[PDB]
Amino acid sequence: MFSRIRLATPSDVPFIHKLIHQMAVFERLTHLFSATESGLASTLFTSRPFQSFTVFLLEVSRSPFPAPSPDFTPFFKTHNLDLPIDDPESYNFSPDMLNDVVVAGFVLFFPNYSSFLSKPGFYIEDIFVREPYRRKGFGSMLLTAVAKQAVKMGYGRVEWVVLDWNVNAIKFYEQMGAQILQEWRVCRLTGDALEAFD
Amino acid sequence: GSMFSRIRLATPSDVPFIHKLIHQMAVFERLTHLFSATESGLASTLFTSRPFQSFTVFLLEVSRSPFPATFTPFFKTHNLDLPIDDPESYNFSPDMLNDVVVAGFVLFFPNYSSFLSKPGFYIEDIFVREPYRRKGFGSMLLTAVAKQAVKMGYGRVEWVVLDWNVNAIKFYEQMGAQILQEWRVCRLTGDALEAFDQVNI
Repeated sequence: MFSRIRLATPSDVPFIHKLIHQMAVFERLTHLFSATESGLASTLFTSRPFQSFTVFLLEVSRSPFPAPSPDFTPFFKTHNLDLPIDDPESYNFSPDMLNDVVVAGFVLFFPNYSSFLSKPGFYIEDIFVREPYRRKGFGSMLLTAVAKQAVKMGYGRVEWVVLDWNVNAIKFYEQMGAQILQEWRVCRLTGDALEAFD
Repeated sequence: GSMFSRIRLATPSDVPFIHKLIHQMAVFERLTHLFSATESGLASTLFTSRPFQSFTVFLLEVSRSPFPATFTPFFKTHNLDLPIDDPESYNFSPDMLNDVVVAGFVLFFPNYSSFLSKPGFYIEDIFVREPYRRKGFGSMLLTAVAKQAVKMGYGRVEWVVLDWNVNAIKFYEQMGAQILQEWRVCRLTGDALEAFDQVNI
C-alpha cells in the first residue's frame, strides 16, 4: 500500500467534512458538530497554507502516486500488507475510483506564536485516521508531517492538548520527546458570556 | 487632569515598542533567561497577513492630551488623575513631537475547531506596564479582543491560566469564562522537534 500526505484544497471539502463527521461520531461530539461544507470551503478558499487554517490529508492507494503553497512538497511512504483492509465506505473518501486513491486521515493545524522567541509555531487541533487504516503508522506520519513542516519553516514549537486521564496518549507524546506543561489550564469565553462584551 | 487612552492596531513601525514590552513582561515574570525575541523576528513574523487573519497586536497608548478620532471599547477606565512615575516613558514614545506613550499590548491570533462553524481567537499575551496598572487598561485590552470576535462572528476567545493562580481564575470566572480542567498542553520544541527533520517522508 502506497501513502501520500498532501495539502487539502477546496475540492477536498467533502472528504474533510466526512472525516470530521467520523471523528465527531467516534469522540461523541455529534451534538456540537455545526461545521458545514460551505463553511469549510470558504475557509479553504480564504486561508493561506501554513499562515492560517491548514489541512494535510493522508491518502492511500494500491498503486504508486504521481510524485498549494511555495513552502510545501508532498510527503510519501510505502507500506506492505497482504492483509485485506475492509473499507466499504472507501468510495465516499475516493477522489479517484479509476486509480483507487482513498483518503484515510487528516490533520488540522494552524499557526500559534511564541512572544519569547518571536517565532511562529503550529498548534494541532485534530489528527484522525479512519478505523480501517489504524495501527499502520499513518497517524504518526501525520504528526511527523506537521513537525517536519515546522522545522522546514524555522518555526519554534508544535503544540496540542491531551486529556489528563489519557495515559496511553501522554506516554506516546512523552516518548517522542514532547513535554507536558501540566500547570496550564485552558480558559474559554463563549456564548452569552462572549456576547455580553458587545 | 485626566489621562486619555486608546487602543490601536500595531503597525511595523511599532516593532521596537512590541520588543520592549515583551522584554518587560519577561522581566516581570522572572523569565528573562527564556527571552530571545528580536526586532527582526517580530518584523518578519507579525505582519505577513492582514490584521485579524493571523497574528494581531493591539497597543494601549496614553496621553495627557486627547486622541483624535481615526479599537478603544466603551471607555471605562479609572485612577486617571494619579501622577505617573514612568522614567522609561522616553523608550515607549512613538513620536517625540507629542506626549503619546505606549503602556501595554495584547497579542492574539485565530484558532479553529474541527467541529464548530466559526473560528475563534486565542490570546497569547496581555501586558500593561507597571506605571499604568489598576486603571482598567488590561481589562480594556481583553475587552477589545472579545468585541472584535463578536464583530467578526467568531464563536470563542481562549487563553491559558496557571492552575495555582486562583486570583486570575476567579477573575476569568467572574466574566463568564469557563476553565476546561481536563486538558493539558503538550509541546514539541528544541532538539525533539529538530529530530523530526531526519524522518524521510
